[PDB]
Amino acid sequence: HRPVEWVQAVVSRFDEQLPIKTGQQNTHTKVSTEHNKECLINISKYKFSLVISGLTTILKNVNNMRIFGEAAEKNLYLSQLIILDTLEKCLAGQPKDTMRLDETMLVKQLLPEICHFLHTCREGNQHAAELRNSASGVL
Amino acid sequence: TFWEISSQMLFYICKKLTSHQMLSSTEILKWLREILICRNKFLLKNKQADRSSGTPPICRQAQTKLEVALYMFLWNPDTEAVLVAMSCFRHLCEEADIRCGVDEVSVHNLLPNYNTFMEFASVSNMMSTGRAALQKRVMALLRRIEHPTAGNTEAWEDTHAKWEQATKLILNYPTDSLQEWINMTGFLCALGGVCLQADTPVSKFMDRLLSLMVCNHEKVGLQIRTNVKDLVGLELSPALYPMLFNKLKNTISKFFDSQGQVLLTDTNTQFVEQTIAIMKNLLDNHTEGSSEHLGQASIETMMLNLVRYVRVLGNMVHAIQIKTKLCQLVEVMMARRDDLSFCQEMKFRNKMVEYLTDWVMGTSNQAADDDVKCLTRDLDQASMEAVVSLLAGLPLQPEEGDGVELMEAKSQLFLKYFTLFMNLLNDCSEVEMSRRLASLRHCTVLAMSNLLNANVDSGLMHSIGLGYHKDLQTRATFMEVLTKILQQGTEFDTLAETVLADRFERLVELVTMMGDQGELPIAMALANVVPCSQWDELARVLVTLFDSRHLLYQLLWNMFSKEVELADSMQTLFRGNSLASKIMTFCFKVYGATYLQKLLDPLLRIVITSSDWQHVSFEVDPTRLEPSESLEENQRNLLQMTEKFFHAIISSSSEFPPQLRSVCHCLYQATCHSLLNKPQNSIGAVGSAMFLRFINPAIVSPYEAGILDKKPPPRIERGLKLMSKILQSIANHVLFTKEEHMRPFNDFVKSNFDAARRFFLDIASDCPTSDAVNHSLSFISDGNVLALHRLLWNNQEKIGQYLSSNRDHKAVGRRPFDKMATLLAYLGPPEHKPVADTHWSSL
Amino acid sequence: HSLCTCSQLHFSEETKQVLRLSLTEFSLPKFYLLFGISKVKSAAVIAFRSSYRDRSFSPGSYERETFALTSLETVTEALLEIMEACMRDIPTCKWLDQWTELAQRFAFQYNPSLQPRALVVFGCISKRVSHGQIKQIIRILSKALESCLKGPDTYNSQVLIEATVIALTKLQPLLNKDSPLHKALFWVAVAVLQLDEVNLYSAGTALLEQNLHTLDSLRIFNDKSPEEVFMAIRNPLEWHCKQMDHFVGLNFNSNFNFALVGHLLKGYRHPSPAIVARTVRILHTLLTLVNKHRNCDKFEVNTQSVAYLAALLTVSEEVRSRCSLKHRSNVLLDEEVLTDPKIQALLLTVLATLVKYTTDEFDQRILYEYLAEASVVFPKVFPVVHNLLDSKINTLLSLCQDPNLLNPIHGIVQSVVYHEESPPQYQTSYLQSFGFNGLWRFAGPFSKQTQIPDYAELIVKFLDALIDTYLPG
Ligand SMILES: [Zn+2]
Repeated sequence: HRPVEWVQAVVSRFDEQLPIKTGQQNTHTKVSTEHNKECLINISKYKFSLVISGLTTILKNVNNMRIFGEAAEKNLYLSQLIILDTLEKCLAGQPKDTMRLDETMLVKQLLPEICHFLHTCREGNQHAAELRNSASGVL
Repeated sequence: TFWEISSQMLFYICKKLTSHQMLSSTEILKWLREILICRNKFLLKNKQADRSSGTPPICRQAQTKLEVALYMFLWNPDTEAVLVAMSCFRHLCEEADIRCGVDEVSVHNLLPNYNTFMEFASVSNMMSTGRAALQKRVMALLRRIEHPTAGNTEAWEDTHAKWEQATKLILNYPTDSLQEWINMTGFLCALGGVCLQADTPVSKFMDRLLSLMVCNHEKVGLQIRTNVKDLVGLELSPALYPMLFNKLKNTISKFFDSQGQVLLTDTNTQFVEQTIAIMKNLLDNHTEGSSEHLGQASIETMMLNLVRYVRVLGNMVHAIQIKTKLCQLVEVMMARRDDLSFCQEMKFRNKMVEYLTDWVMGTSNQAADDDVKCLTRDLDQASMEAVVSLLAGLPLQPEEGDGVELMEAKSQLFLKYFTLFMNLLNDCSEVEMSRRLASLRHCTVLAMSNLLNANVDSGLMHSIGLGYHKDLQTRATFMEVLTKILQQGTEFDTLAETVLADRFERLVELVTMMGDQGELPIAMALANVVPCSQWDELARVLVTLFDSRHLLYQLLWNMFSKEVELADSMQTLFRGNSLASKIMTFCFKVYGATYLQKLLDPLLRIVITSSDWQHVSFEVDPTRLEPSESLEENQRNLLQMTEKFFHAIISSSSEFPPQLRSVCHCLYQATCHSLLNKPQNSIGAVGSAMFLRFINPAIVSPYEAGILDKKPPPRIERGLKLMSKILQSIANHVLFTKEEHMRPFNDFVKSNFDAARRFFLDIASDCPTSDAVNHSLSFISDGNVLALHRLLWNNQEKIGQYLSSNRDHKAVGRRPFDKMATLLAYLGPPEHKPVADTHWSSL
Repeated sequence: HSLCTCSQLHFSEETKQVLRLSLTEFSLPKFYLLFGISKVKSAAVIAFRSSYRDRSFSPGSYERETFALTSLETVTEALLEIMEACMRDIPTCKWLDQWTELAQRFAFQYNPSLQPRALVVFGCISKRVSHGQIKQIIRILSKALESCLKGPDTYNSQVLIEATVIALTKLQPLLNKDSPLHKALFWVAVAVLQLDEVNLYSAGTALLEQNLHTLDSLRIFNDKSPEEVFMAIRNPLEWHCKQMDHFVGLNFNSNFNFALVGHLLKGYRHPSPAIVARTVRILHTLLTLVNKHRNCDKFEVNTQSVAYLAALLTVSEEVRSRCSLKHRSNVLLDEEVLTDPKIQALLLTVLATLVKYTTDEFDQRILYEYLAEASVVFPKVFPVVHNLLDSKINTLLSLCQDPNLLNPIHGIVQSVVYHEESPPQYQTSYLQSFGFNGLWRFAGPFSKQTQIPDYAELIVKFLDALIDTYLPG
C-alpha cells in the first residue's frame, strides 16, 4: 500500500540523475546519487521482479531517443554504461535459490534490449568496445 | 638497510618538488602522503620488537627537506594541493609521538612546533571554499609559528628568491602569473617573524615592498599597489611592526628639506596617501600577539610629519579627500592610546589640537560657491570628531619660549579655543542640512565639555556666561558639567578613603558573588566575552581583586578545572596562549619573584666571586673536553655545586609564598580528580611542572631575571646549564640513559628521589580551603577597582547575552545579570584615563 | 522620589538605600517597555509641551500597543516590594490591608474593563485565601467559557480566562495544608491546555509547574505515584470526564503516563522560546517522581518511564547517553521489558509525531536513527506508523542531499519490504481501539484562527460538577 510507493521513489530518482537527463547538480559531489544506487541494489534481493522490470523500461527509453552533437553523444554512452553495471549486480547478488520466475519478461522485454549492444558495432572504435564488454557480462 | 634506502628515496623526490612546478605535482603529493603512512607503521612495529630506530645523517638531512616542501605548497595556486599538504603535517606529529612517548619535553623538543601542527590538520577538515577564503586561514596559522628551525628558516629564504624573480618578469617586461605572485607575497608577510634576526634578507623584503607601494606601471600598476596595501596592512606578522614603523618614518623624513620646507612631487603625495591607509588598517584590528610589539616603538614623529605635509596640499576635490582620511586615522590612534608608546604625550596631543583646528573653518562651502564642495562640510565633521578625542583629560600647555608667565599664558590659550567653538556654535543655529547641523552642533558642545573638564582653574571664568545662552539645549549641557565638578574634591583632601570608598563597595560584592555551587557567574561570563587582546588586563584585575577578598582558591578552582578536564593535555596546556595560562604567568611573576631573589642570591655570589671557585670548570663532555681538562676533576666540582643548590631549595619550604601554595594545590586536586574520573602520582606532575616552569629558568639565566647585574662568565654559564638537567631529572623520578656524559651521576639522582618528594608534599599539602590559616585585611585597592568598572562598562551588551542563556530554572528577573544593569546605570560612565608620564611597559 | 525625601517618615539608612536603587530601575529600558513607551528617548519631554498655552495638541498615531497581563505582574510586584520595605519602619502600618480591600471590590464584580486587571493585582498582594474565595474564582472561569462560545465577542472574555488562571497560580501556595483543592486544581490546568490558544496554553503550564512543586513540600508523593494521587480524586465525577476523553482522543483510564505526555507535546510548538523551556522542566520533574516511587535511579527504562524518556530524547544530552541505541548503560527499545503490544505502539507513535513537525536538521537526524533501529526490533507493530511517516519520507527520498540524514532513511525502506508479504496483523486503526486516536493531532501547530474547539461545553459542565463535589458550601 504505502511502502510500494516508497520503492517507486527510489527507482524514479535513478532516472533523473543519468547524465543524458539534465544534470541539475543533485549529485552533490556524487555522494547523494551514489547512496541511491546501493539502496536500490539491496531492494532487489526482496523485490526482484519490480526492480528489474523497472530498469528495462528505464533502459528502453534511453536507447530509443535522438540526440545531436558530440557533447550529447558522450552522455548517452556514459548513461547506458551505468544502467548495465547496475543491472548486473541485481542479477549477481540474487540468492541462488533457483528463483526462475521471470519467463514472461525475458522473451520480449529484456533480451531484445541487451542483444542490441552485442551486434557488431561500427559507430565507434572505443565506445562500442566497452559496452559490448558490459552487455556480455549481463547476458 | 630500510632506513638508509627509504630516506634516500625521500631526499631525491622532495628535492624535485621544490625545484620547479610540474604538471603532475599534485599527484606526486598524494602518493607521498601514503609513503609516510607506511614508514610510520614499520617504525611502530620495529619499536615494539626492539627500541634500538636508526637515525643516520641521511635521516636528518631528509627529515628536513620534507618540511621545506610542505610549507612551499601552502601557497600553490591549486586549492587541491594545499588542502593535501596540510594533512601531511599530521603524520610528522604522529611519527614524533612514536619515537618518544614523553610528551612533556621529548615531543616538544624533537618537533618544536608540535602544537600548531595539530591545528593544521583540523582546518583541512572543513568545507572546501574559494582560494581567497582558504588563504586567509593559512596565513592566520602561519602567523602562529614561534620557534625558528631549519624548515621554517629555509622555506622563507627559498621562496623569497622565487618571489624576487617573478617580480622582475612582471615589471621589467612591459593573470595566472599575477595570482601566484599575490600568494607568495602573503606567504612572506605572514611567516616573516621566524627569519627576524642591517642587511639581513628580511630587511630587504621590506625595502622592496615600499617601492611597489608607489608603483607606476602602465598595464598592471594599479593591482600591485592595491594588493600591497591590503597585505601589508591586514596580514603582516606582528613581530615585524617595529621594523615597519622605523622604515616608514625614515622614508617620510626626506620630504622636508633643510629649514623644514615641504617638497610636493606628485609621488610623495602618492606615498603619503598609502601610508595613511596602511596605518589605518594596521591599527584598527586586534591581532593576537601584537601587544608586546605594537608598544615597542613610537610613531609620534611620523604622525606630526603627516599632518605637516597634507597641511600644504591646498583646496581641491583631491586634497580635501586626503585631509578627511587623515582626521579619521587620528581618531583611531586615540582609541589605541593605551597600547602605544609616547615620549611626550602631553605636548604631542597639544601640538595636534593646534594643527587640526585650522581646517574647521565654517561656512566655506557657502563661500566656495560650488556644489561639488559639499565635501568641505564632511571635513568639518571629521575634524571635530578628532578634536573631541584629543581633548579628553588633556591639560593645556603653552609652547614655551615666550616671556608671558605660565598661569597667564594658559588662560590666553583657553580663551582662544573657547571663542573658536562658540563662533562655530552660533553658525549651527537652525535659523542660520537639518541633519548635518544637528551632528556638528552636538560635537561642538561635546568639545567644550572636555576642554573645561580638565582646566577648571584656568578657564572657569571665561565659561560662566554659558548659563544664559540663547540655545536652551546648550544651557542644559553646561549645567551638567558644573554638577560633576562640584562633586569632585578640589584636591585629594584625603577624601578617597571616605567619599569613594563605599561608592564601589557594591560593585566588588557583585563580581565576587558566590554563585550557587561556587560558579561565579560574573567572573566566568566576563572571561568568555572579553576580546583576546584584552586578556592580559583581565588576568591582572581578576587575580588582584579576588585575592584581596581572600578567595583566590575559588577563582582558580573554576579556572584550571575546565581546561584540565576539557583537554587531556592537563598541565601541558597551561603553557600555550589562553586566559587560564596568563593567570599562571601573573602569579609566578608577581608573587614568586621575591622568593627566588632571596634564595639564589647568596649562592651565586659564592661561585661567581669566591676565591675557592676562581679556577674551576664544569665541562664533563669528553668530546668537548680540552686536553688540559681532567674529567675526574671536572665531575667532582660539578657534583659539589649541585649539592649546594639542591639542598637550599629543600630547606626553603617554610618561606614558600602563600599565594603560590594555592596554585600548587589546585593542580594537585585538579590532577587528582582527573585520575579519579579516568600508578601515576599526582605529586609527580605538580613538582615536575613547578620545577620546569618556575625555578629552572631562573637558575639557567639569572641575569635576564634581575638576580644579577652582569652576565656571568662563560665558564660558570656552562656549569649552571648542566646542573639544571641534573636537578630536573630528580624531580621527574627518572635516571640517565642514552647520554653517557651524565651517566656517572645516575647514582646521585637516584638517592635523591625521596627527599624531593617530601618537599613537594609540604607545599602541596595545604588544605583545599584555608581553614587553618585565615586573616582579614580587606585591602581597599581603589586604583584597581576603576579598571574593573571600566572593563564591565565596555562589554555590557555581550555580558548580558551570555548570562541570559544560563540560569534557566530561576529566571534572570533578579539573577546577577539584573543586578549588574541596575548598578552600572547607578554608577554612570567611567572617567577618562590620564596622560601617560613614562614609556610603555608590561609585566 | 517623594518617599525618599519626606520628613514625616523616619526610614532607617538601610531602607533608604533600597528606595534609591528602585528609583533607578524604573528608568531602565526594561521598564520603559512594561509601561508601553518604548521608542521614546525621554519620558519627561513627551509628557509636557512648550506651547500648551498657545494651541491645543492634536492626537496622532491612533495605533496603540496591546497590554499583556504578564506585564502587569512585573509592575505589580516591583511596587509591592517598595511598599513592604517602608512598612518595616512604620509600626502598625495599614497600607497593605487598605490596598487589599480595594482590589477585592473590583475582582469579584462584573466589569469587562477592570475585572481582569484587578484579579491579577488581587492575587499578587494577598497574604491569605479561604475556600469561599477560591470557589468564586473558579465560578468566574466557568462563566467566561460559556459566554465565549455563545457570541463572536471572544477576545473580550478570553482575557478573563487568562487572569483567572494567573490568579490561581499565585493563591494556591497559601491554601490550607489539608484542603482537597490542592489535587483538584490539577484537572483545571489540563482542561486549560485543551483550548488551543497560545496565551491560554502559556498560562496553563504555569499553574501545573507550581502545582507539582507545592504538592512536594506537603510530601504527598512520598509513598504514592502521580497516577494514583490524581486519578483517585477524579473518580467521584468520572462520568463527566469519560466524555471529555472521547472527543479529545486521549484516554486517561488506559495509560495515564502516555495521556499526560500527549498534552505536553504541543509545547514544543509554542512561539515563545521561554515557554518551550518551561515544558521541558515539567517533563524532567514528572520523570523523577515516577521512578522514585520505584527506586529506579531516575533514568531506568520501564513501562511507566518510557513515555517521558521518549519526549526528552531530542533535548537532553544525558538521556541520549544513558539511553543509547543498541547498534551503535542500558538502551531504549528493550524487548525484554517492553513486551505489551500496546506499550510498544504508543512509543512509536510518539517518535513519529515529533519528526512530522520538527524542522531542524540536527533534530531529524537523531529521531530517524531510533525509528530505523525500531523497524527491525518491532516488525509486527511498525506498520501502525506508516501514515505518520508516509508524506515526509517521500519528499526526503527525492530531494535530500545530506549523507548523514540519508543513511537512516534508507534503513527504514529496506526493512519494510523485507518484513512485508505477511498479512497485516495490526492496522493503522489499532490505536483507536483503546482511545489514543488523537495523539498525533493534538500535538500539531497552533491554529492561527483562534476558535474555541466547540467541545468547551463539556468543560463547563465538568467544572460545574467539580465545585459541587469538593466545595458543597
Ligand atoms: Zn623616549
